[PDB]
Amino acid sequence: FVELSTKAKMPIVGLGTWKSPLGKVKEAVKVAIDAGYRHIDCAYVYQNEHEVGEAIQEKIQEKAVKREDLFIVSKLWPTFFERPLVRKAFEKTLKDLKLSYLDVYLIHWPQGFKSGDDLFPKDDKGNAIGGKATFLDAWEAMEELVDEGLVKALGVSNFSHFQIEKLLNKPGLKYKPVTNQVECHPYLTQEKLIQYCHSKGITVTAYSPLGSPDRPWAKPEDPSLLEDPKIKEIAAKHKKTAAQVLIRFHIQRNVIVIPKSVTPARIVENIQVFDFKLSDEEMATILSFNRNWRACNVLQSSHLEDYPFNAEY
Ligand SMILES: NC(=O)c1ccc[n+]([C@@H]2O[C@H](COP(=O)([O-])OP(=O)(O)OC[C@H]3O[C@@H](n4cnc5c(N)ncnc54)[C@H](OP(=O)(O)O)[C@@H]3O)[C@@H](O)[C@H]2O)c1
Ligand SMILES: C[C@@]12CCC[C@@H]1[C@@H]1C[C@H](O)C3=C[C@@H](O)CC[C@]3(C)[C@H]1CC2
Repeated sequence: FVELSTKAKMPIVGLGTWKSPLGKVKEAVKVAIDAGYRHIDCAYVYQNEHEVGEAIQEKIQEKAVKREDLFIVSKLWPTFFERPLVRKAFEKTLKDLKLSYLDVYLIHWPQGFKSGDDLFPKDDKGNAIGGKATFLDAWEAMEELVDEGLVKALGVSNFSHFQIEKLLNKPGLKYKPVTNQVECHPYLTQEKLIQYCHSKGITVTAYSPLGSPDRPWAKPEDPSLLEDPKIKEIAAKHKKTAAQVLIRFHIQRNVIVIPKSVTPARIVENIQVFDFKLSDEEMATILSFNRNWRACNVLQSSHLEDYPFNAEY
């Protein structure tokens, strides 16, 4: 755990659930809990939260864990920023998860998108279609949720310092963002954005810590952290896997990390990261692999407002 401005305890390692398929995700979450995971990262857009919910309700009753020891996170999709929709999204998420409250609710992407069914609505240009409500509007609706004891804190994802500044400077702000969940690994180090978020008492949660291989768009030329020779060199030095090393890198930097898996053996491997330490040389070396490479760069909505990736941090 990394303590939040809330004086609350987010576990430093959690299980990611994007692309975890129906039928394998329940068991993945069950295994996760037995192996000691308590933080689980979820999203409405993942279309598997109900199955994640089944896993949690079981272990709960089964007495393998207590709900206050769990830390469950979900996100709000940009096509749902309009106030009545923020609440419909949330209730679906909450109900699927079979929870009475979320520990953190995040805005998934900063730019609001045209409402409807297309999760990614575009023009016959391929470009995305903006909507009426902004993320500020969404935050207001989200703030209501914390007042009712249904969410315990709020956070953002895929926000640049600019978006965070815009949010912290909002009139009437009732609730501050606890974390900024972004892509982070040795190819995308994120030094400035982390510096910035820490200087504001906002934690950083690193997504795609392993390089997201299984992302659909993966091209074979694309860099590959899991088979990086120099990463595997350092892993071997510690009788550990490359995945282990990639995960531990964040922890040593005070950054929360959430690797994804539905393979039981790997789910277990990915948390045996509290029994070894990378040296200073090893961090410095791994830090110097930065390439400003992003595995999740599919949206490309540079034309719309508040596009996070164009900025330096
Ligand atoms: N806020 C956001 O926008 C956002 C974006 C992206 C991701 N995320 C979150 O962060 C998590 C990040 O992961 P990702 O799925 O995007 O990428 P990732 O964790 O970096 O990659 C997952 C891949 O690694 C494989 N894998 C897992 N553990 C392994 C190990 N020990 N050895 C070898 N291979 C291993 C998995 O395969 P198996 O599953 O088959 O084991 C899966 O194919 C997500 O699941 C999601 O919860 C959030
Ligand atoms: C094609 C979609 C529409 C359905 C969801 C798809 C993916 C889902 C993914 O979680 C994601 C997260 C954020 O980094 C935003 C970008 C992607 C890559 C996203 C692009 C749009």
